[PDB]
Amino acid sequence: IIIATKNGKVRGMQLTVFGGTVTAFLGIPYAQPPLGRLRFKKPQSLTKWSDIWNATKYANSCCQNIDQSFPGFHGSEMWNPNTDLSEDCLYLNVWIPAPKPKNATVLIWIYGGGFQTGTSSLHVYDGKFLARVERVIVVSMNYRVGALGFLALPGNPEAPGNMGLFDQQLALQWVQKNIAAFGGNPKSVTLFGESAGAASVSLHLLSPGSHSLFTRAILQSGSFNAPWAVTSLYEARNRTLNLAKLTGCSRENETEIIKCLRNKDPQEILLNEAFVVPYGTPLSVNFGPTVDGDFLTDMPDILLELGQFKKTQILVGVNKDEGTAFLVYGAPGFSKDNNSIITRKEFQEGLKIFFPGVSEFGKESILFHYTDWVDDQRPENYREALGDVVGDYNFICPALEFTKKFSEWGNNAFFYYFEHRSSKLPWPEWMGVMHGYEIEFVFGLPLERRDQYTKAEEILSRSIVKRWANFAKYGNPQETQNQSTSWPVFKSTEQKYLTLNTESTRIMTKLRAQQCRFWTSFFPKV
Ligand SMILES: *[C@@H]1O[C@H](CO[C@@H]2O[C@@H](C)[C@@H](O)[C@@H](O)[C@@H]2O)[C@@H](O[C@@H]2O[C@H](CO)[C@@H](O)[C@H](O)[C@H]2NC(C)=O)[C@H](O)[C@H]1NC(C)=O
Ligand SMILES: CCCCN[C@@H](Cc1c[nH]c2ccccc12)C(=O)NCCCC1CCCCCC1
Ligand SMILES: *[C@@H]1O[C@H](CO)[C@@H](O[C@@H]2O[C@H](CO)[C@@H](O)[C@H](O)[C@H]2NC(C)=O)[C@H](O)[C@H]1NC(C)=O
Ligand SMILES: *[C@@H]1O[C@H](CO[C@@H]2O[C@@H](C)[C@@H](O)[C@@H](O)[C@@H]2O)[C@@H](O)[C@H](O)[C@H]1NC(C)=O
Ligand SMILES: *[C@@H]1O[C@H](CO)[C@@H](O)[C@H](O)[C@H]1NC(C)=O
Ligand SMILES: *[C@@H]1O[C@H](CO)[C@@H](O)[C@H](O)[C@H]1NC(C)=O
Ligand SMILES: *[C@@H]1O[C@H](CO)[C@@H](O)[C@H](O)[C@H]1NC(C)=O
Repeated sequence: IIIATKNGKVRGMQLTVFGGTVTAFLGIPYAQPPLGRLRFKKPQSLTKWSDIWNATKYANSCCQNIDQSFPGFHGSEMWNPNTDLSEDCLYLNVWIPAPKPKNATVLIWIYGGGFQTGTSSLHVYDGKFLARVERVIVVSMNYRVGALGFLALPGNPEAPGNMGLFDQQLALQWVQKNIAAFGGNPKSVTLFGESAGAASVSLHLLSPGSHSLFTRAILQSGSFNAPWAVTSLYEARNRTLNLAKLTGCSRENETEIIKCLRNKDPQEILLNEAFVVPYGTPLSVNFGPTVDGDFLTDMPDILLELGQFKKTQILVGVNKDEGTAFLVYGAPGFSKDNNSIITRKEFQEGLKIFFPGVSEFGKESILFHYTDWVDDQRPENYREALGDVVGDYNFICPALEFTKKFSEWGNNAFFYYFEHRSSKLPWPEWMGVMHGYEIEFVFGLPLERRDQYTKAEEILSRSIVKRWANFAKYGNPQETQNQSTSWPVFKSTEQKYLTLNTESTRIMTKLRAQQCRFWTSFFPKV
């Protein structure tokens, strides 16, 4: 229960899971805390320690703004940090099976949160279930988000950008140098992550400095080519400058601006973070990944287009109702507390809220493609169209387009379509299979019979956990034993994908074909 790592000894605790035992090491540091002179700069390597580090409770989450749009509502506070915020937050967790394995496949979790929110300590990211049931090692890390994590004055190492991504990269390095001690195979490592986490995994596939730190990759409702995932260098400047005047730190020696930003208090930096976007949307990414010339050598859509990425297998997928969650954070006429029937005019105003800097014609073109009903009199028509608009634009079509382009360079790719709504889901029914609500199935939570998941859900989670582990171990997401529908590879020709649900696992072709031609060919032009 003590492990000797490159930098010192760490003590963990033993857990009782499913009449078995999993060893957890919660909150191992992987970098010098980025305080003081180090705020905004790349993570610096951790140097030796004395004693036995006591890795028995989750560490501090990184500084971030909390979602207080629904106080006391579990559906949204389940995503708020469940641990003290602090700039001193660069820590990671390890869950190894007991008895200690010998050469276990490592699964590495990167959480989402629009690059502004997130912590590895959330209940639905607990890795003990996967360690128990599939005997993989599970690793998750905290990385700097928002301005502390992605503030950029490009080239200037005082705030170069992509620091949070470099946090992640530094944890991957740590698994490379230390996981064998824990019983893990450094040579068999799968990144997986969700939303902004998944966009992070995709960018690790492009970033040469990560190519040797993992082998395979899983992307859950996310990819770098999503319209929210990369901040432009034009915008990155506009936004750190807007933070400078907002804290009365405007200068002209650009370095003296950063030094001034280093004497502000985290919450005063947290505070003015919100208003840097001229017109915000529920999908706004105030401070995000930039083309920094260090982590990202070029605009990523071009690296993808030109085959410049790690050649390996990918598992990619999205949920049926990605877009609904965001409607109740700004869309007029919407609420988690009713069925949110809106009218044609409320829909049009909702586009103004989701596509603010977009021409009158572009918004008219969105309405035209999504409002040609079978059925004019259906009252939910506009309500469902605006959910689909946001979901297809922000998640589904980019995940599909990433998967085509990646597979066109010869690697195996597997696409799923999660369409089960969780029986415990706290948001209303009209919101459907929401953004984020497959994580708990991936992580094995329905396997706890003691927490009110239907039996169908238990089996579904059990099959998903198997398929995910078989992808991690063997590059092939099959469940080979219980006579399950085979999961075909995704090719740019066929475009076969696998649906995931409790009734029927079907193989279908060309998800959202007509919707995605609009988004990824026509719409980028207006
Ligand atoms: C569904 O609810 C929305 C919004 O919820 C209401 O907002 C509060 C102000 C209060 O009235 C609560 O009971 C609700 O939760 C309704 O949107 C409101 O609708 C009318 C006009 O459409 C008006 O009171 C407000 O302008 C709207 N809300 C705004 C501007 O935020 C909507 O009407 C409800 N629809 C159905 C079918 O129940
Ligand atoms: C000026 C406002 C900034 C909005 N910054 C987003 C962060 C974010 C979380 N995720 C994302 C995915 C893509 C792009 C951005 C984000 C924010 O806070 N949006 C509010 C809605 C958050 C939802 C609702 C709860 C459950 C569903 C998932 C998260
Ligand atoms: C870039 O950010 C600048 C601030 O540096 C924004 O300028 C403001 O824009 C809004 C309206 O769009 C107003 O508050 C003011 O008219 C602008 N302020 C100043 C000082 O000019 C600007 O909007 C952003 N650039 C865009 C949107 O193209
Ligand atoms: C680190 O942990 C040591 C071992 O803790 C022992 O076991 C745990 C489960 C508790 O029951 C604790 O009270 C036991 O002593 C401690 O002895 C030691 O003081 C700790 N040191 C630091 C610096 O945290
Ligand atoms: C673990 O497996 C790798 C190949 O994936 C092998 O090279 C390595 O020597 C093994 N290490 C063990 C069994 O300790
Ligand atoms: C101020 O800018 C100059 C170049 O414009 C640079 O040499 C100097 O380092 C900056 N100030 C500080 C304190 O570094
Ligand atoms: C296969 O089926 C059995 C029940 O017959 C079930 O208990 C087991 O968990 C299933 N395995 C997987 C990997 O789904």
